[PDB]
Amino acid sequence: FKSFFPKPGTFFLSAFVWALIAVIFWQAGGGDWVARITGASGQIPISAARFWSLDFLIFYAYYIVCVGLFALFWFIYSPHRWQYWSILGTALIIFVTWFLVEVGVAVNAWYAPFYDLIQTALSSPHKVTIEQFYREVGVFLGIALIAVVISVLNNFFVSHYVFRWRTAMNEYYMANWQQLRHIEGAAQRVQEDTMRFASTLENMGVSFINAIMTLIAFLPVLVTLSAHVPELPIIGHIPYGLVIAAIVWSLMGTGLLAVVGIKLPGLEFKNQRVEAAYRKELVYGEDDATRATPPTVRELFSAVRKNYFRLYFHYMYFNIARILYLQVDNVFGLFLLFPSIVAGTITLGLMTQITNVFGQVRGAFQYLINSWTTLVELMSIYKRLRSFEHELD
Amino acid sequence: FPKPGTFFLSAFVWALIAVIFWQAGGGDWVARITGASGQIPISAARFWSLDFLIFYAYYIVCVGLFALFWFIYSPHRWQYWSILGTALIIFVTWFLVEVGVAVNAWYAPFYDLIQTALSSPHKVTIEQFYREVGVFLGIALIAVVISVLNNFFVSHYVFRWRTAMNEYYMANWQQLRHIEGAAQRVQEDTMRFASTLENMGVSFINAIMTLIAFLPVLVTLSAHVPELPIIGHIPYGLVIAAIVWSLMGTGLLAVVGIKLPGLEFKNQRVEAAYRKELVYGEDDATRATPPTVRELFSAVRKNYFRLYFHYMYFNIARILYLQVDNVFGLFLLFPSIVAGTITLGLMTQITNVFGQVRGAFQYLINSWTTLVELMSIYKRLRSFEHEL
Amino acid sequence: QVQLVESGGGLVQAGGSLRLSCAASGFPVIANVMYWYRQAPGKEREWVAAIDSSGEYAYYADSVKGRFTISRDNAKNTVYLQMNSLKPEDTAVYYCYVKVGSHYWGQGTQVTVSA
Amino acid sequence: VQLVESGGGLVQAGGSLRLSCAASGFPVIANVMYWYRQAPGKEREWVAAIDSSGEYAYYADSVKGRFTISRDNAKNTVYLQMNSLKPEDTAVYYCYVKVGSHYWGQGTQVTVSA
Repeated sequence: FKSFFPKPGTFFLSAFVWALIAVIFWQAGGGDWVARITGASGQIPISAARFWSLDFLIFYAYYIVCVGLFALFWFIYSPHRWQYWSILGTALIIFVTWFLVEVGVAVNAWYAPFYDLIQTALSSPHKVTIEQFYREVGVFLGIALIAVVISVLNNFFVSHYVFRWRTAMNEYYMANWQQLRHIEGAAQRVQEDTMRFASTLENMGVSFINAIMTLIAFLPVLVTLSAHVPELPIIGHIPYGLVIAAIVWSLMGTGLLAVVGIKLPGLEFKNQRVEAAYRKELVYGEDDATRATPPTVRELFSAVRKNYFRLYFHYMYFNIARILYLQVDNVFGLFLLFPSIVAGTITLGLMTQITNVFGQVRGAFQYLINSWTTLVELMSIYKRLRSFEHELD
Repeated sequence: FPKPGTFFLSAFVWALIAVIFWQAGGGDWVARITGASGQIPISAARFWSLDFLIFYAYYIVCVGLFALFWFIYSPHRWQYWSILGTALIIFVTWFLVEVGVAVNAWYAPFYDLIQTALSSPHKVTIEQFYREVGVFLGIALIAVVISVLNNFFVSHYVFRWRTAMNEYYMANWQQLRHIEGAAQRVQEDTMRFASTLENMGVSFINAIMTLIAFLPVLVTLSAHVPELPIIGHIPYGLVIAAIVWSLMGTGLLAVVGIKLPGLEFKNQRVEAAYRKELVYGEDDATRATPPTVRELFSAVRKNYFRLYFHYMYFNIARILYLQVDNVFGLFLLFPSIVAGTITLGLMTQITNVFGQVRGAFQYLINSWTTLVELMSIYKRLRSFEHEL
Repeated sequence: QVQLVESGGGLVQAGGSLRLSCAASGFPVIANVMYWYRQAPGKEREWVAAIDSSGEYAYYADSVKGRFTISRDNAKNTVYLQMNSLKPEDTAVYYCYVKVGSHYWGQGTQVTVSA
Repeated sequence: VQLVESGGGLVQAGGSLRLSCAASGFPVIANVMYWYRQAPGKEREWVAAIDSSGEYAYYADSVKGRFTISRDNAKNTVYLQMNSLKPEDTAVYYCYVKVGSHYWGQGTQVTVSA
């Protein structure tokens, strides 16, 4: 952290404070003054002309200004070698993640008129000419193409950024090689754990930020779509029933998976430990010629076997929970809309848009849990690096 | 695995013979002598009744004959895990494919009902919407159960593989201790090889089964799509266009990504050289000289930057293909939507078939993520055992 | 059981306002959500508005948002629909719907609007 | 292209009939001919479609296996032989082509009484 970023304990807290201040100045009483003096209107299109409209251009300028002020403050406070990759690069990565979230929002918004047109066409044969079906696709290819470009550039920057992190660590570690040569495993912390830590931490930060942005972006969409769903099944009418039910279902699924999966990281760590002990005994037997006796290896492999079998048994409960949640899903977004379908309050486009919102929020949570899967590995790498650097400090 | 070179070839020959016999007069003859009709339901009640029961019995009989032949030919200690266990894994993969087929078939009446309900308000009572869901859950629960059992058995099966060769390597430890890195090859590479090979075999078999299962479903759905958008009428146009699009995407990805495995291998080579120099510098003073480490890390820099550049082209191809495939299924159906030949249910079923077939073709490309690792692990194990 | 009588006939000039009623008789409807539908001449029935039991929450169709105002009075067991400036498109027959065990459709009322 | 359809009439239940779509304008040999029907007081429905050559015929899921559509590309006509007429198979039958623009023909009233 100290090798790549500026003073990190202050750095991340100041970044969060500045982000909160900027959000409170923008998404509140004073973020519309720029549009008032510029003439940004507010009726953004549904095609790919949103991303260079006056509102989006104004937001881009505001983000550039805020990041410039933050970067200037951190450049004058304490200059750093990698200050153009840790401060500006991270800001660019966050902005591109937000831009991809907004591209997804644009596609979700486009799903409504397209499926309204599909319903109109299927209502009566040859009521809708095929040309009106091409233009709609001509709209989607306008948006998706942008998501084709930026994302490709994003994966290009992130990787490079990640590699710089390694350099920032590596150029430090090999700068103290003489004072840090004696520590066991030094040949692996500098080589492998460096890239592993950098890549995993960067990916996890992106995952967390992406999930937060997806929720923030798709809560208002669900709130404004809930005006067409005046009755949930069984329970009847509930104020803001659609968004409340979606949030409750998502957090209930995540909490259920967490509760059934609290012992899984512990069992994973236990089996890793016993397998490491097996490897250590094998290493001793490599040259001692009397250590890896049949009784010792038999006992060690029995321990490995039972510690794997326990994990295989608990993952069965976790799989039951996860698969049941994923199969009850995909018919839950429609389950909430069944009374609206019956009563004819929503069209095909609104139904598809709501289902897409639910699916994208669920996918964000699943990607977050995918990160939580390798949380154990990242914690192991960080503890290894901290122990490795501890004696030198 | 008794004599794997002969074992796998004999398994494939027996599978081909059994498939040929079943997809012939024998398959209909069993139903005729049994009293089965091609009236397979759409609920979960299709996973029993004579139409599926006769196939279950036929699979049991054929696998039993194969297992008896291989038990009498050359007994092996893990014959109840390598012969019967693999057969069970293959059967469960086929069963999950058939569950997916059942769900795809259920998508048609459900969305026909949805279209009917949306046509006029309060034309379809809400009870008719519960029963349809009451059907889907009936299928889904089975996919919930079997899969959970599958991920169990597979796992145990994989571990048995690790035990098997670990009962052999450590049985020759005295004459195999001298090899460099034997600890890693006995402890670490064993799980990696077993798990990777089993996962790749399962993915390949699953892709083949998905294609075999969803080609007839897409052929019988092509009677309602009489005209493709631009090229006009083409006989069996829907299935031909889907196959061509899927294989064209797979070929584009596998042509833009021919140099990716080579660049990856170069990356592992330079990283290994870096780690080897660090190891030599561990218990030394003249090694890890700053010139040497600087040159090695410059090589690492270049070899990672080349891969980062080529993956940009590969990612352009992959992302563009995915974005276009997000709407290609509907693009192929636009004239049918306009002319009113298909309903909402048929359109959704066709889109689902397209997605599943795309996943089937995509398994082959997705295996290339760890194909390099599996090949390296097998090379390491072969070199390790060869010196014995 | 529950019978819905709808007053407030139409035959009004374009660009005006009109109040529609759904006086309900029979079983109490204090704890139900009442819908207002419309049927265009030679077309299918369309959703127009929906009102909760308390009357606090009102939902409107995407084509009549900001012009129609649905309110509830749980003293005469009635739901009212106030219609602001009316386009010629709003020339239909308005129905009132409430589900109490079974569906309940009221008799339609002409709201004929001439441009 | 002006599609003139002359196959209408009154047929009792469980009978057979033949409908024609004799064209008169631009020659339609490279076009897929469509046969639609409109039920009394309902929306138009797809019934059949035939390729350029009378080889590939597509039928609606409700009239599959009963109606038979064929081509006669020497008189520029498409024929629909409809048999096993259920009482629900009463409608006005239309013939459709697309030659630059959509061309519909005057419908023939097919009536069946149970």
